[PDB]
Amino acid sequence: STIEEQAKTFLDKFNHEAEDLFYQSSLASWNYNTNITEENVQNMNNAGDKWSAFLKEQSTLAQMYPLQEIQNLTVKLQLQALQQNGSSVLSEDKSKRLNTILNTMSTIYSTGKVCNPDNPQECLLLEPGLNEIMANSLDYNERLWAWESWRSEVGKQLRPLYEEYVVLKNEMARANHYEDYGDYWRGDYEVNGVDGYDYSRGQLIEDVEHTFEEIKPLYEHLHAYVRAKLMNAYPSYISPIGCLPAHLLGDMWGRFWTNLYSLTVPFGQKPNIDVTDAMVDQAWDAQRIFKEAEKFFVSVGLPNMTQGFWENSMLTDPGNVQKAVCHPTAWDLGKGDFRILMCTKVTMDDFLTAHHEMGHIQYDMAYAAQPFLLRNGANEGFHEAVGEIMSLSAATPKHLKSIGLLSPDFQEDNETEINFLLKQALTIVGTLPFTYMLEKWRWMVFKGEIPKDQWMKKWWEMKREIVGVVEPVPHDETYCDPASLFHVSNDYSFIRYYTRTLYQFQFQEALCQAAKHEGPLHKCDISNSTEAGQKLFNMLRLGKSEPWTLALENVVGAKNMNVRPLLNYFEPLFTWLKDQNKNSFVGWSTDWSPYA
Amino acid sequence: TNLCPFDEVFNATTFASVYAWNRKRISNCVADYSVLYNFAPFFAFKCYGVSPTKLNDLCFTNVYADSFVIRGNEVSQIAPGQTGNIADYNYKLPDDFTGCVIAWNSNKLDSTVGGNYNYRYRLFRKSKLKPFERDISTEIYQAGNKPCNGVAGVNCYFPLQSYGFRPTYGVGHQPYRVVVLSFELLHAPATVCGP
Ligand SMILES: *[C@@H]1O[C@H](CO[C@@H]2O[C@@H](C)[C@@H](O)[C@@H](O)[C@@H]2O)[C@@H](O[C@@H]2O[C@H](CO)[C@@H](O)[C@H](O)[C@H]2NC(C)=O)[C@H](O)[C@H]1NC(C)=O
Ligand SMILES: *[C@@H]1O[C@H](CO)[C@@H](O[C@@H]2O[C@H](CO)[C@@H](O)[C@H](O)[C@H]2NC(C)=O)[C@H](O)[C@H]1NC(C)=O
Ligand SMILES: *[C@@H]1O[C@H](CO)[C@@H](O)[C@H](O)[C@H]1NC(C)=O
Ligand SMILES: *[C@@H]1O[C@H](CO)[C@@H](O)[C@H](O)[C@H]1NC(C)=O
Ligand SMILES: *[C@@H]1O[C@H](CO)[C@@H](O)[C@H](O)[C@H]1NC(C)=O
Ligand SMILES: *[C@@H]1O[C@H](CO)[C@@H](O)[C@H](O)[C@H]1NC(C)=O
Ligand SMILES: *[C@@H]1O[C@H](CO)[C@@H](O)[C@H](O)[C@H]1NC(C)=O
Ligand SMILES: [Zn+2]
Repeated sequence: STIEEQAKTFLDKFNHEAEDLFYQSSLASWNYNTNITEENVQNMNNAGDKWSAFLKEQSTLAQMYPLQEIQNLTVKLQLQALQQNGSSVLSEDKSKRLNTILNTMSTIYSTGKVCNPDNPQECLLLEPGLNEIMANSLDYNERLWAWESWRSEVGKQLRPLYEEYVVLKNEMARANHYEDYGDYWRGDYEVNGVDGYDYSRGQLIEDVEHTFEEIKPLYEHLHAYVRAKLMNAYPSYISPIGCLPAHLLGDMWGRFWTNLYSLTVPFGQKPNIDVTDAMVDQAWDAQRIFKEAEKFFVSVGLPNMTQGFWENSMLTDPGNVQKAVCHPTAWDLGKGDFRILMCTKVTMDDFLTAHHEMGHIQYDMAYAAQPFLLRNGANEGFHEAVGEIMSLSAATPKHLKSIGLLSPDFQEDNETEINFLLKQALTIVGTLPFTYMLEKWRWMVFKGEIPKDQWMKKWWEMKREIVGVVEPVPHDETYCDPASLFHVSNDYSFIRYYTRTLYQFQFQEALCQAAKHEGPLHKCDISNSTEAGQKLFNMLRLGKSEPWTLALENVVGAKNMNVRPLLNYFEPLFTWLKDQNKNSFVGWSTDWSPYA
Repeated sequence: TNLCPFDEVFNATTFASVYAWNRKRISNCVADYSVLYNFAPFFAFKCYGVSPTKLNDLCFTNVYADSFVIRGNEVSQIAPGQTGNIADYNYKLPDDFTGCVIAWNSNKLDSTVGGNYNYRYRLFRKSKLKPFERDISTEIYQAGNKPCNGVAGVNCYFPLQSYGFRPTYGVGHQPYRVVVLSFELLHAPATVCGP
C-alpha cells in the first residue's frame, strides 16, 4: 500500500471523530454564551480541552506522511493543516514563558485604568469612558489627556514583554522552517502546486504597495477636505499645510474616522435615510426583520433557512433571569446546526446586521459538503467581504421602497447621495492607510530591518509619511504605542481588513455587472437577480478546496486584487472633492509638528 | 384468516444497527398494505420492478423485511447501482432488485441529549460486499504493511464507528429508520397474497 491510501484512510478516520468533538465543544460554548453560569463555564472548559488534546495527538500522529510523495492537492491541504507544529517546537520553559507573556499582555490590556490629575478616587477604563471622551468631546485638552494617559500608564507595561515576545516568536518561526513571524502570517496567502495560480509569500507585499499607490490620490483629497473642515472646530490648532494630530480623529487610535461626520457634513440641512420610525409605526419585531432578510436571500436563488434555525436560535434578549453576551455572531456548530445569536432591536443598524449575519450563515451553509479541515473561507478575507456585500444592497433606497418602508414618493436628491458617499468613505477609505502602515511596521520589526532602539522613531516617521498623522507630544524609546491597540497586545493579524476592503468592492462590481444594472455603482441592488446569485454561489461552495485566486476568478473574472472597483464606487465623491478643493492645498508636509 | 404480521417489523422498540441488519421471514399470510400507510410521514416510498398499486393482486413465494437506521444524507444509497460507505461496506442491493424502500424520520425515539452511541456502522473494509451479505466481524483493519496482531496503533484502526445521534442536528444528520422489502419467486406454488 502506497502512502496515498495510508493518508486517505487516516483522514477518513479523523473526519468523523473531529466532527463529534467539535460539535460537543461548540454546543458547550453556545450554552455558556446563552447562560453565563459557573456550571456552564466548567462544562465549556472541560469540553474545550478534549478537542485540543485530540488535535495535538492527531497532529503528532500525522507527521509520517511527507508532502512530496502525496499527489492529490485535496489531501495535501488537510495534511498541511494537520502538520502545523505551532509552539510545540519550543522547549517546555520557552512555551511556558510565551504563554505567560501572552496572558500577561492580555490581562494588562483588559484591566487597564488611567486616573485623573484631579481627585484620584474616580478614574476610568477604556470601555466605557476612554471611548466616550474620544468619540463625543470637542475639547482639545481632554482628548490629549486621554490619548497620553492611555499610552503612558499602559504602554510602558507592554514594551519589556513585547520585546521577549518578538524574540520568542521569531525563534519559533525559524524553528518551524520559516524566515520570521511575519512570513508565518503571510503564509496564509501562500499558494503552490497548481500551475497558473501560484502566489508566493513575498508577492503579497508588492501587491499591497501597488494597490496603495492607486489608492493614494483619493485618500489625499479626503484628507485635505477633512483638514479644511476640521480647522473650524479647532481654529488655532491645525496647520493648513500640515498633518492631522492623532488625538482629533474621532477614535482612540484613529482606526476609523466615522465620528467626524457631525463636523464634516457636506449638507447639514438635508436629513439622512433612516427607517426606524417607519419600522416602529408598522409594528415590526425581530421575526419580521429576519423574515425580510430571508426573503432577500431567497430572491437571488439562495436556499431557505433550516427549520432548526428558527427554533434553536436566540434573536431577542432573554430578559433579567437569563444573562447572555449581546454580540452579533453567526454560529456553525456543524452537523447541520446553524444558529444566530444577536439581541435584535427595532433599528436600521440591526436590520443591516441581520443581513450581515445571514450572509455569514449562507456562506457557512454553502460548503457543508467539504471535508472538515476545508470548511472555511479560501483566505482570511472572504467571510466579511460576503457579509458587507450582502449588507450594502439592503441600504439602497430602492430596496427600502421594495419592502414597504420609506414613502413611495421620495425624491432621491443628488445631495443625500454625496452625504452617504462621504459617510461611507469616512469608515472605508480612511482605514486602509492605517492598516497598511501597521502591518508594514510589524513586518519590518519581525524581519529585523528596524533595530530595537528605533521602534518609535520608525513608527512615527511611517505615520507621518504614509497616513498623514503627527503625534501631539514627543515619544522616546520607552513607550510602545502600537501595543496599545487590541490586535497588537493580543496576537492577531491585521492585513485581513485591507484585503477584505479591496475584495468587497470587486465582488459588488462583478455582481452588479451580472445584474444588468445601469447607473452609479452605489445605487445597486442585487435583489431579483438569479444570475448574480449563481455567480456568487459558484465561489461560496468551494471553501478551501481551491486556491483563493481561482475562487476570485470564478466571480470577478480577474486574477488578483484590484482597486479600480473601489474607486468607481467613490467617483462622484472624488469629483466633488476636486470641485471643493480648488482653493486648498492637496497634500501634507512631514516637517510640521504641533510641539515644534 | 392469518394476516401478515407487518406490525412488529414496522413498529418495534429498538431497531438493528446498519452492520447487523436483521432479516425476518414473512410467509403464509394475508397482505395488509392499508395499515402500511400509517406513520403517514414518509421521506421515501420508492419502489422498483413492480408498481405499488398492482402489488395487491400479486402472489409471491417469500417476503423479506430488513430494518436499520441511517442518517438523512445517506438514504440515497439504499437503491440499485449506488456507491458509498453504506452501499459498499454495510448494505448492497442487486441491480435487478424488486421491492420497495420505506424511510421515515425517527428523531423522537432514536436520539438523546448526550449522544446515542448505540448505533454503529462499518467505515473501513478490505473488500466490497456482494449483494445481500452481512459481516459482523470485529478484526483490526491493517492500513499499512506491518502486521497489527489484533491491537490498536499506527496504521491500525477499529473498523466500526458510532453515529452519535443528538436531537439538534439537521434533516441530513437526523436518524432515519429504513425498512426494505424484497420479493422472490421460486418453483414452489405461490401462497403469499391476499384476496
Ligand atoms: C422583486 O420581484 C417581486 C415580484 O415581482 C414580479 O417579478 C418581477 C421579476 C417582475 O416581473 C414584476 O413585474 C413581477 O410582479 C416584487 O414584488 C412585487 O412588487 C410590486 C411593486 O411594484 C408589487 O406591486 C407586487 O404586488 C409585488 N409582488 C408580490 C409581493 O408578490 C418585488 O418588489 C421585487 N423587489 C425588488 C424590485 O426589489
Ligand atoms: C514538528 O516538530 C517535530 C519535532 O518536534 C519534527 O519531527 C522531527 O523533524 C526533524 C526534522 O528533520 C527530523 O529530523 C526528526 O526525525 C523528526 N522527529 C523527531 C522525533 O525529532 C517535525 O518534522 C516538525 N514538523 C514540521 C512540519 O516541521
Ligand atoms: C483525490 O481524492 C478524492 C477522494 O476520494 C478522489 O475523489 C479524487 O479522485 C482524488 N483526485 C485524483 C486526481 O485522483
Ligand atoms: C422557502 O420557504 C417558503 C415559505 O416557507 C416557500 O414558499 C418556498 O417554496 C421555500 N423555498 C424552497 C426552495 O423550497
Ligand atoms: C438557563 O437559565 C438558568 C440559569 O440562568 C438555568 O438554570 C436554565 O437551565 C437554563 N435554561 C435553559 C438551558 O434552557
Ligand atoms: C445637484 O444638482 C443640481 C441641479 O442640477 C446642481 O446645481 C448641483 O451642482 C448638483 N450637485 C450638488 C452637490 O448639489
Ligand atoms: C405502534 O406502537 C405504539 C406503541 O404501543 C402504539 O401506540 C401504536 O398504536 C402502534 N401503531 C401501529 C400502527 O400499530
Ligand atoms: Zn461579519
